Amino acid sequence: AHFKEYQVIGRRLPTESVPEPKLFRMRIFASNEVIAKSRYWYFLQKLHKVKKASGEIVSINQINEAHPTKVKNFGVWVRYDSRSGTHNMYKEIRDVSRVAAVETLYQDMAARHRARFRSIHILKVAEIEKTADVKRQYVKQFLTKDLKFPLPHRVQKSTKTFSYKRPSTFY
Amino acid sequence: IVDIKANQGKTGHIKHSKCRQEFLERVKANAAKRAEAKAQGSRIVSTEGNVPQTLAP
Amino acid sequence: IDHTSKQHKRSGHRTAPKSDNVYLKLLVKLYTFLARRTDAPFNKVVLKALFLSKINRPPVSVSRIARALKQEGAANKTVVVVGTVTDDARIFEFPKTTVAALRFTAGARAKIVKAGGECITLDQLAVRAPKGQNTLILRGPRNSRE
Amino acid sequence: IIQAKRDAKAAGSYYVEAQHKLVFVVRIKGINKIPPKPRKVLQLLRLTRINSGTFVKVTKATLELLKLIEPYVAYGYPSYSTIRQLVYKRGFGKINKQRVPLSDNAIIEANLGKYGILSIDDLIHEIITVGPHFKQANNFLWPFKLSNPSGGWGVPRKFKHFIQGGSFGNREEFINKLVKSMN
Amino acid sequence: VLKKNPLKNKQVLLRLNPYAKVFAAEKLGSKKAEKTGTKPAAVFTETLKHD
RNA sequence: GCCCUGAAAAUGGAUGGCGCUCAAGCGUGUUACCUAUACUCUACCGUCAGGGUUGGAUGCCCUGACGAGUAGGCAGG
RNA sequence: AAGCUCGUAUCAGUUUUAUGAGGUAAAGCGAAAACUUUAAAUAUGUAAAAUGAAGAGCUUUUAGUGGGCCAUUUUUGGUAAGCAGAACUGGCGAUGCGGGAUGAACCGAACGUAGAGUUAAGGUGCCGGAAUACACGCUCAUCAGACACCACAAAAGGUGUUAG
RNA sequence: GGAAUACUGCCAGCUGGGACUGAGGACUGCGACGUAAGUCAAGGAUGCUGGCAUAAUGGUUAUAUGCCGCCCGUCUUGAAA
Repeated sequence: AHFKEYQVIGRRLPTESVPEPKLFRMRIFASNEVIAKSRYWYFLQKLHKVKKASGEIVSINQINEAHPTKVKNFGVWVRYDSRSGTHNMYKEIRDVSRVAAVETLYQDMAARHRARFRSIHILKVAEIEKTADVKRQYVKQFLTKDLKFPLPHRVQKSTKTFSYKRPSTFY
Repeated sequence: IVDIKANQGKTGHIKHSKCRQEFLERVKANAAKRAEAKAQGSRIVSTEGNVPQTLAP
Repeated sequence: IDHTSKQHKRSGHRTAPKSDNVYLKLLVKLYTFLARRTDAPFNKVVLKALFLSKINRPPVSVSRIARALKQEGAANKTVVVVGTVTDDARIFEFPKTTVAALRFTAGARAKIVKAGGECITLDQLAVRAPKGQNTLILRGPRNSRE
Repeated sequence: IIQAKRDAKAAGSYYVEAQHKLVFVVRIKGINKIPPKPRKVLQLLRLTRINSGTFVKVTKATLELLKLIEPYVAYGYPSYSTIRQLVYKRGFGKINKQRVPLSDNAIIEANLGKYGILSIDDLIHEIITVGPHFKQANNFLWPFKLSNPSGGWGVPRKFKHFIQGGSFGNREEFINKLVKSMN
Repeated sequence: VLKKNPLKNKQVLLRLNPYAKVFAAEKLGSKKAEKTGTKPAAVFTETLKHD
């Protein structure tokens, strides 16, 4: 959907003679809090055998992008499952927010590796501060001084069935 | 009424049954509580030494 | 639509006796009114008895009536039989008593009158005791019909 | 509640909210091809036709029942506005085994007066605050006959979990939007 | 003979709820709450803005 | 991941057809829209049920819920 | 179906509580995995809180019936491969309606006569009601693909293309 | 440092257009507005107006058009043929 980023903090279930559990925190990209909590429980169990009943979510907050209208190069480390084993992937995404980059990554995974939301785990999203630290050329290409490109073959939308002139694809 | 299980849990390799011990104890306890009554009738998580920790795959 | 019980299930209680006796229908009408407008369980008992079939309304003997009246505190009560009162030559002494019944055989009626009582119908019973006060309603033996 | 959350934020504590005690369940599937144990639990919850809703008090036993009927229901945590609209528009009382609309406060007082419920808003209070007489009041309410949602279910296929883009299961606070669409 | 929705018919609303008049007159549906200036703790801000 | 090869005969034929190629194909996301004897509301018919009826009572009044069906059963015509 | 009894009855294809069960090896922590104390419940019993329920128990009676097919699940034994023997639970039989172009076992949903509204499954170029919608990618097949697929040809071959 | 806006939710906030329905038949009820008189959208439609008074509406029938609809009964087996 339209993704949001949630910080989710959970812990073990308190018991007698058991104070101060290990406060496990995670950052989950999900359309809503119900899905975020389910994903948190799933990842917690995968990390360590902590069932949903054996745990408790003590906090969940929505994290907004700090400078939402600044263009940022993001490196995204993920891992996803298939019929073959799990694979680790590094991707570079140029966008103005982490949620936008994560949505782009989910769509790219679906289009390329046929993977889905339940199969992708987002290990880390980080802004790459220096231009020189980028690796993928499909991102490094848009970083040159005085970048300019045309948009050849413009296709205009027609509201009516019939047009009374041949269309031009000029731009 | 007894238990059956080789040394798979048949109620009704044997031992005596304990399937009504709680019921009998509660009957006696409720009688005692009735006699006693007749005679006279969101938590919070703080952070001081624990901080949320980033442990992810 | 996922019904937990049977649809269009008839209750089971009765409204019309199978008999086409006009006088029986009149008695049933009177006691339907009485059991509706009176909260005395006697009227409901009599009304329910008015619907039973012949095999379910066995006769009651004058000996049975006299033995019932032999109870202490029950000598002056009026005995009610929703059914036939039959005679019994095995009793040689009969008390004075008032009996309400659907039908009296000739011998039973003669015995009651000779002992000095009266035989009344169930509508006369309704007039005298609208709630069935000081009544003793009897049922005859059943398993005799085998 | 709001100020307690703010105080926890200011002090650096984490305000853990109270566990929900009331749930609203709507039967989502039809009466064909249901396995016997789930259909028994549905009958016990009084969900006997599709788009039929009831209130359920949350205990361990009811929690396990809800886990059993998960594939065939949508349930969540109802809000005061949702409960108020439900009772005002589709509230019917079970009186002498008959389905009687709640058109006046006298109807409620004659049957729930023993429990101290004098009006429709007292009944709503007894529902929202799961109170001493919640069982009697909830059973007095006839099961709610909801229509299909105006605007659809918002999914192409209903019979997946809400988590996986479907309709069934626990949707928590989204039950309010669904139920108001169905009201 | 006919059920009327209290959410649409104002007469039935008042009949079933005498407090609807006070609610509407005092605008309890648009109650402007008193303000507070509490700020979240610095540890909370850092945890929210940390990875 | 998608694409080609990764064998298949024999009347002319089939993603249902037409046709479709930045699709009208494949993966995925968000909305809108279409329509079942299903759901909601109303009217009406019948069945059943629960209340009332001393002033066609096999009736009359009020209210609620229901309505698939072979063998077979019961009832009214 | 008829009688008798009672209806703060009598229960339930459901959960919970206490008492059992493959102790199968992840408890943790012991005398040096060989010890022998524990734990969320997949999966059945007994007995007592939740939810629901206006009919229940007993005694006499009357009709029709007396095959199976398909699938899920577990289990024991097998083949090149299919599979066979059990037990459970569903579907069908007696069953119309929407959808899958079409149809015994597929997806929805069970049916009094009508009106209005909303939907399910499935769809929205045209046939044909409904976006030649919006968005990000991939693919060009000298008989693509539009599916039964967590199936068979399937082990691989390719100086096709994309992303790792 | 000060705002604004988005998003999500609430209102017993206001207001416009469209469609289907009008069951019931003296009164009785619960309410609303009023110092009262009384009035009201409060236990189900009334008011005003026009044309026609007959094949005009409608029925019946023959056809046409759109969609749908396989030929009945028996008998077998789950079932179909």
